[PDB]
Amino acid sequence: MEFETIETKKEGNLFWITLNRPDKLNALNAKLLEELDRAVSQAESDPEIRVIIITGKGKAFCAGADITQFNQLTPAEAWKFSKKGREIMDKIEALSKPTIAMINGYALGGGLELALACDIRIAAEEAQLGLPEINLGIYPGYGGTQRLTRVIGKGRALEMMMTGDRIPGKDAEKYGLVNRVVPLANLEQETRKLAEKIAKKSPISLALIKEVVNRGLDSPLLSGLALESVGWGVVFSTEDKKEGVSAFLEKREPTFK
Amino acid sequence: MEFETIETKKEGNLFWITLNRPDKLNALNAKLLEELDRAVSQAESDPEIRVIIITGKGKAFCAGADITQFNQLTPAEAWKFSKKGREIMDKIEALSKPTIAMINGYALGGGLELALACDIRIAAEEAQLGLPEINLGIYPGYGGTQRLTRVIGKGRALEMMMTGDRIPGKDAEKYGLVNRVVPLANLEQETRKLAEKIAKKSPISLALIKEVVNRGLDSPLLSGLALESVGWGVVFSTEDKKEGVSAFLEKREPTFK
Amino acid sequence: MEFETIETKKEGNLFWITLNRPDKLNALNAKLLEELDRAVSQAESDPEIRVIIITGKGKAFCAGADITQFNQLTPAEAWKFSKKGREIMDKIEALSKPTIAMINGYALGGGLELALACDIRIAAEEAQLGLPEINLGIYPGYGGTQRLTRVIGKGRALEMMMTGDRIPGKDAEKYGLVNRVVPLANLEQETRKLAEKIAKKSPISLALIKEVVNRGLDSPLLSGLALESVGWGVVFSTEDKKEGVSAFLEKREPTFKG
Amino acid sequence: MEFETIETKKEGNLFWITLNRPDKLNALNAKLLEELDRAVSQAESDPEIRVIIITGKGKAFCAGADITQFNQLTPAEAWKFSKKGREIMDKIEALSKPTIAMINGYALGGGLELALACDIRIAAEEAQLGLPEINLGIYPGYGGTQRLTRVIGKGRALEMMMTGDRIPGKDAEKYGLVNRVVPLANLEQETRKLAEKIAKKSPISLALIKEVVNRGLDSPLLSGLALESVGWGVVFSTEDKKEGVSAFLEKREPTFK
Amino acid sequence: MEFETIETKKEGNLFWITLNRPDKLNALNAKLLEELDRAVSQAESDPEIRVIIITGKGKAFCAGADITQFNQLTPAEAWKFSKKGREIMDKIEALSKPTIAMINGYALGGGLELALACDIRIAAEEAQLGLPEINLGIYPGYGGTQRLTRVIGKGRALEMMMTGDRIPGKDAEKYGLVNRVVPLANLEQETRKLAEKIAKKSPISLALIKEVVNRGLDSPLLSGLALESVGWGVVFSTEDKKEGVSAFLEKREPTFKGK
Amino acid sequence: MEFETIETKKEGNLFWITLNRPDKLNALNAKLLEELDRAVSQAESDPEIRVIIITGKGKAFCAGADITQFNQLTPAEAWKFSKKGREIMDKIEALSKPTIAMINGYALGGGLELALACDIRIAAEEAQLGLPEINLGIYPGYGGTQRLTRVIGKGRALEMMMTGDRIPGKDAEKYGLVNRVVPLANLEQETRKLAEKIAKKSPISLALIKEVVNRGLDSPLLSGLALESVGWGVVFSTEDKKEGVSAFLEKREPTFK
Ligand SMILES: CC(C)(COP(=O)(O)OP(=O)(O)OC[C@H]1O[C@@H](n2cnc3c(N)ncnc32)[C@H](O)[C@@H]1OP(=O)(O)O)[C@@H](O)C(=O)NCCC(=O)NCCS
Ligand SMILES: CC(C)(COP(=O)(O)OP(=O)(O)OC[C@H]1O[C@@H](n2cnc3c(N)ncnc32)[C@H](O)[C@@H]1OP(=O)(O)O)[C@@H](O)C(=O)NCCC(=O)NCCS
Ligand SMILES: CC(C)(COP(=O)(O)OP(=O)(O)OC[C@H]1O[C@@H](n2cnc3c(N)ncnc32)[C@H](O)[C@@H]1OP(=O)(O)O)[C@@H](O)C(=O)NCCC(=O)NCCS
Ligand SMILES: CC(C)(COP(=O)(O)OP(=O)(O)OC[C@H]1O[C@@H](n2cnc3c(N)ncnc32)[C@H](O)[C@@H]1OP(=O)(O)O)[C@@H](O)C(=O)NCCC(=O)NCCS
Repeated sequence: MEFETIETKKEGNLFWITLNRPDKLNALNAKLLEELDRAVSQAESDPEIRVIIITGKGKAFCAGADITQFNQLTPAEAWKFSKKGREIMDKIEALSKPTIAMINGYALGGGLELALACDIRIAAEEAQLGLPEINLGIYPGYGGTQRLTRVIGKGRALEMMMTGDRIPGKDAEKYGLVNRVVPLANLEQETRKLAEKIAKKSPISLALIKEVVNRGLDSPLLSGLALESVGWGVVFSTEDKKEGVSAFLEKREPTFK
Repeated sequence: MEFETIETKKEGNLFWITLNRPDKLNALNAKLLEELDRAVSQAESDPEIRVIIITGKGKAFCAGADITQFNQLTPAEAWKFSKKGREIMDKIEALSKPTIAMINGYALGGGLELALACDIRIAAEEAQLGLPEINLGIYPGYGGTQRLTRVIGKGRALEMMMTGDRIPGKDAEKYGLVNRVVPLANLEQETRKLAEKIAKKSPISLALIKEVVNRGLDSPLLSGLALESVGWGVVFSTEDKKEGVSAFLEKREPTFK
Repeated sequence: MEFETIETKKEGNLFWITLNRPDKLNALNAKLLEELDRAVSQAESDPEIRVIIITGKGKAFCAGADITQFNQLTPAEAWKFSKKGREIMDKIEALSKPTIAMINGYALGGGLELALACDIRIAAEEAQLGLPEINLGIYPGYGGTQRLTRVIGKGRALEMMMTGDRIPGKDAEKYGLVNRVVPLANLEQETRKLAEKIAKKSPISLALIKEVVNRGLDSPLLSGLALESVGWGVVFSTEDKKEGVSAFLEKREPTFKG
Repeated sequence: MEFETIETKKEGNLFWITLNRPDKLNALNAKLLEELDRAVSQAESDPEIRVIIITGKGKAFCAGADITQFNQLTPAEAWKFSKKGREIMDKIEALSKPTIAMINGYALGGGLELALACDIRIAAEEAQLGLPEINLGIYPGYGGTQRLTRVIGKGRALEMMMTGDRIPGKDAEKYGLVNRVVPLANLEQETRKLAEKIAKKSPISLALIKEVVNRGLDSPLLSGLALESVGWGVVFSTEDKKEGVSAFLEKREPTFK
Repeated sequence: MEFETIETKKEGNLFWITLNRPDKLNALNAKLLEELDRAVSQAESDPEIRVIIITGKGKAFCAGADITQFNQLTPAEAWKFSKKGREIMDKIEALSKPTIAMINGYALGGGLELALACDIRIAAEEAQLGLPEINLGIYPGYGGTQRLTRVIGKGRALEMMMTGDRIPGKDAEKYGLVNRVVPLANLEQETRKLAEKIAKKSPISLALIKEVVNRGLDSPLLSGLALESVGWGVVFSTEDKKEGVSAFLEKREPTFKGK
Repeated sequence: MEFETIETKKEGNLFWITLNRPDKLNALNAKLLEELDRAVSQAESDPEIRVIIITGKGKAFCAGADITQFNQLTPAEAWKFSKKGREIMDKIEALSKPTIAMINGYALGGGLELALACDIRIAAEEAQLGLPEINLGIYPGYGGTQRLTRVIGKGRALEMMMTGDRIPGKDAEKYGLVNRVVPLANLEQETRKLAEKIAKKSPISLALIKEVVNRGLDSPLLSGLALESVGWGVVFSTEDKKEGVSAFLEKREPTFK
């Protein structure tokens, strides 16, 4: 309910998670990652919640991992540290409920890596995005080497990771790093409209779409197609499917409960 | 050569398959899938045919699939239903001859899934594309969860499948969902020009290209590269290679029989 | 360092490899492939070199490959010839040091395949890229069928391979085949700028980024992620990491000496 | 349903396909492969058939592909010939009904590839198995390079393919190439006993087991697991599940109608 | 630390988890899974623990998933139920510390799937193992369709899942389903011997071995090899490596402390 | 021709590589690895050589990497060291000519990893095999964690790697770690017999089998099968295939030139 480093708001079917360390530009530290994990678990457990939005308080969405940790890591501890925080990102990606990253400002390092773990990214024009970990003599340790490459392609991902350069929102849109950009002033509203569209749909169909997409993409195409087919069987069994098929024939809007 | 729900036309080495249920916006039903399957096998079997083109009659390319069994399908029958329909799409994808989807209008749900099975998509500016299965409380069941994701990336494919929203032709082109958009008035001409270029080329080279590209993409890069090299040996044995090489060396336009 | 078909130039920590057969539009032949292999081996061996840039002399980056032998190859010999040339491309892709293809002109057939093996591509607006092998009754045999498809997607790669038509640099940028295009007049300057930015960074971190990205991309995502995490432990053992973390805490600019 | 090179017999819910070219040791020619394809399709569509068993007439199971075809083919035709035959094997492997190869004798080259395509292999002690294609200056072309390697491991597979040496049934059992070996005199009864036990189970459960095993094995373990879980949801909607669960609850034998 | 359905015992470096529902042959119910989960998380958290052993009290290791659950589930609920239970098995498989299944008797369905999630299996000759889920009109839903097939091969895994027939310990050993079998009377001794050998090794090296083997097996061979190499970097940073290499050069016995 | 740490002998078609550091049980130092690489590359390039055999001088096959190298390595140097040595193993594995490891005695750590890189392993009953790296506070770094677990299975491989314990020849054979075990006194003759058999066969066919098997095993099955088919194309172009098929048809022994 109440957290040191984040704020949570339940708004009907919408769960809003705001990173709340604005003095440190929402830098991810051990506590914030622990709290973000809990919040996301809360949301997944609570059947009122249908869509989760992550955003940042103030100027930054997230400026990265908290560097103060780093000077006292053994290599073996560094491995475990990277794996631990990255596993929080992996949980978010595998969530059975849709997730949106609303990028209001800087999304750098750990910050962009969190955004990459969400299903959909919507950014402000004023947002700046990057993986500046190479500037510290290291490299992205929260999934960025895998997720950025897959999203914008190897050449652009390598140039961003090797130089550490930030790109503007409009460039992120161009490369497909974010689904679209809008002025900061329109961001909350554009995000709310998307989330509310999704929050109307069948929770079970949404969970199956995510499972089938995520698991299928990692597999050979025939194995992903087989997963899609078997899952279609499961969705077909549901009350929301019945509601949906009957709303269509009766020319009304379905209520997917 | 004579069908209830489709029309076929052989023009030289071009084979045109037109979905023909314009009153239902060319919606896919049991009968249409069965005929499409037969038409494609004939085209693949006919040695005069070098390129296949699939398009729709009327306002739509294909606006969806019939919902008329969905009341008498058990979950297990729904699994087999999904698989049976999708496997026809897989057969088009795996044809030894180039296929082009000429998207003249709505390409929605099953219809977009069919277009995604073709090698190349050319669309009309006026075309609308999407996967609205979520609106019925189900999800795409003819390969959309796998092929859309792979073509436009996960962020945009998830947004499209979770909202059900249609996108105009020009957005499809921006996202790489179609190769080109042109005004509907120039669609048949643009398509024909492409088809005619490909039909000039060695059928055996085209067949090997499709095999190594499709099979190689699903493998580790070194395995796909090994497939490319061994196929290169095969294409080097061909009559069209001898013609092609000696045509260039003797400064002459080659004829590929 | 004295080669027949290529020129090599060491400029600080930058190594420039220029294909040098302008009369034949820098066409790849057995000799050029052999020298390029040797030059790239040299660059990788030399600890003063941080970044390798490949480019072409004259109007072409690389306009194709030598077709002279093609009418005298057996199918089994053709398989081996394909494998031999392509393995030099694979070697460039797997290099421990960042590679940039500076595409100044025609990049066709083998020439596009060479560019595809580099980490990053920067092209002139004037450049034209294509795989016209289909026009000889064959198909790309130095990795194009795999690499182009992965880069610009199946639909556009198949159209390019099936028709054999070239695309302008602006289209290549739109498809993601190159990172960006600039006017040819500004191409060297823009490439040097990128190379110099990369050459300032930790060589061990750059080597780890390439290994993790290349190997991770070929695996299921969890396996790529596991590779990224273990690699992070290796990057934390370096002096460059100590320097970079120091520098950030002391609000000063790091110097990555290696 | 009446064939030249094969005999088909339906015994209750068992479908027996017996290769019938005893003079040529059941060697696979274009006609046999054509008829085998038609026979398996026939069995799969017939809802009375639950289990398919493939065996050979006379002393051999199958002594390979027919070598009289080989010296006619160009290299491009040889690629298409390999693909054509092997795709029939693939279809057998992908069948929604359980398949058993009853290896009564010689299973060499194409014949071993045919056996590898089935779900389960039972052989006679007297059976000899191998891939002697290298003795013709070629190598296995109907899947042996892939299926044998996966079944008996690379070391033993490479030794067999590089030497062309045959192994006895007992060695095949030891290496896991067959499930069981029994004297030829007991082979039909051992096979019948296995087929009858399988024929009693839920056909839908058996179809889902095969799909999730075959597709799952080809995927990353998490994708295979996800496929197993969605399939479990489909199997829970079946009438045979209701029967089976109540039978354990009621301490009575179940009947899978 | 005190559980309704399991017993946990911490003998030095070793953590023994014993399934404790002998009247129902250690059948997995929702409570047992929750408790097993907690116990495995505990052992994982605790640096004093180096090796985890799982076994069953009584006649059976584990006779299956509690079938009384299965009556009420909609297809969607059944999907979720499979995934939830199987995700616990996944967690055991992915644990950073070595796990041994000590299979003292019946390992059926859920029971065998639990065994398959452990790193190493040692069984009594007297043990019976199988996946009898097909007898209930269903199929293995806690990972058996994927893990059994990968361990004993597709032919025999299909035969086992399609027939539901159980196999004796010695057949399990022949197929590679267990590492070895010994008489039940020597089973605890054989298991302790193995566990104590592993427990004296570098914890960081063992954690890396498991990560590299598990992640590498699921990848193309070159990617797994890449992961092996980069991990070698990490293991060469440890105090235990210095000790081990020192000990060999000095022709003496190393003591690994896992700093 | 002449090396410091290995001996080589060319007998007809066979090339024998004998590790020659018997005072250190053939432990792999930088020098031995460099010379082994050079010898296998020479053998690959020499058209007279058809089969390569690797064996050890004295008591041992090979007792692993030379441990005197290890306390000089930094972590980043250790990464590099692993990759360098293992890439020599990779090269042996991918060689275009058949390789046999004749395991005369101890094959531990790097020695077992070297044996695992060869196509076929024949061991003496007296041979002891293992991966005792864990005994040194490290783990296998020349590919053992991947190759051993693919060959004998995860449970047996994890137990050997975690305990460091050695197994005798006969258990190696049980596990499929070696093809065959014979007494040391018969080992050279058993190895020679196998080698001479393989050296009779088509060099091009043997190269294609190795490429198709190694690359195919690493792929989804359908991609492996596609590779086998196109390769069959290439092997049908060879003089040796013409000789083999016409030899069989002409009822005579083939001579594979
Ligand atoms: C984002 C940026 C471009 C614009 O910020 P700016 O206007 O320079 O203001 P700062 O971000 O320096 O100031 C905000 C505070 O948060 C801190 N902060 C920012 N990112 C941080 C991180 N990843 N970890 C810990 N602290 C961080 C700053 O050091 C500063 O703290 P201080 O003023 O109390 O010392 C700038 O912060 C930048 O250079 N980023 C470096 C931060 C970073 O960690 N980059 C690597 C991410 S892996
Ligand atoms: C199978 C085996 C070793 C038995 O040998 P055997 O006991 O001497 O019996 P035969 O060789 O007389 O075989 C019986 C008949 O079947 C034929 N036959 C066997 N395998 C055949 C094949 N793969 N293709 C065509 N015909 C075949 C023989 O030519 C012979 O016919 P004939 O009596 O009209 O001349 C032997 O037949 C053999 O070597 N077959 C070839 C197997 C092979 O190469 N398979 C690879 C498939 S590409
Ligand atoms: C293991 C087995 C062969 C032992 O047979 P047995 O020695 O006659 O023992 P019982 O059948 O009396 O079983 C002992 C008790 O444990 C219970 N039990 C055993 N396995 C169970 C399971 N998977 N779910 C629920 N309860 C189970 C039995 O119902 C019985 O309960 P009761 O004594 O309160 O009536 C038998 O319990 C069995 O067949 N279980 C497997 C169930 C199955 O088909 N699949 C597993 C699904 S994951
Ligand atoms: C194989 C072994 C059991 C045989 O024992 P043995 O018959 O007593 O023979 P020794 O131990 O005396 O070995 C003979 C010589 O080879 C040396 N040697 C053996 N394996 C070696 C290795 N991997 N690296 C360096 N030297 C090695 C020994 O140190 C000894 O040298 P010395 O006589 O000059 O001191 C034992 O030598 C051994 O355990 N070796 C280490 C194996 C290993 O851990 N390999 C993996 C390393 S990464």
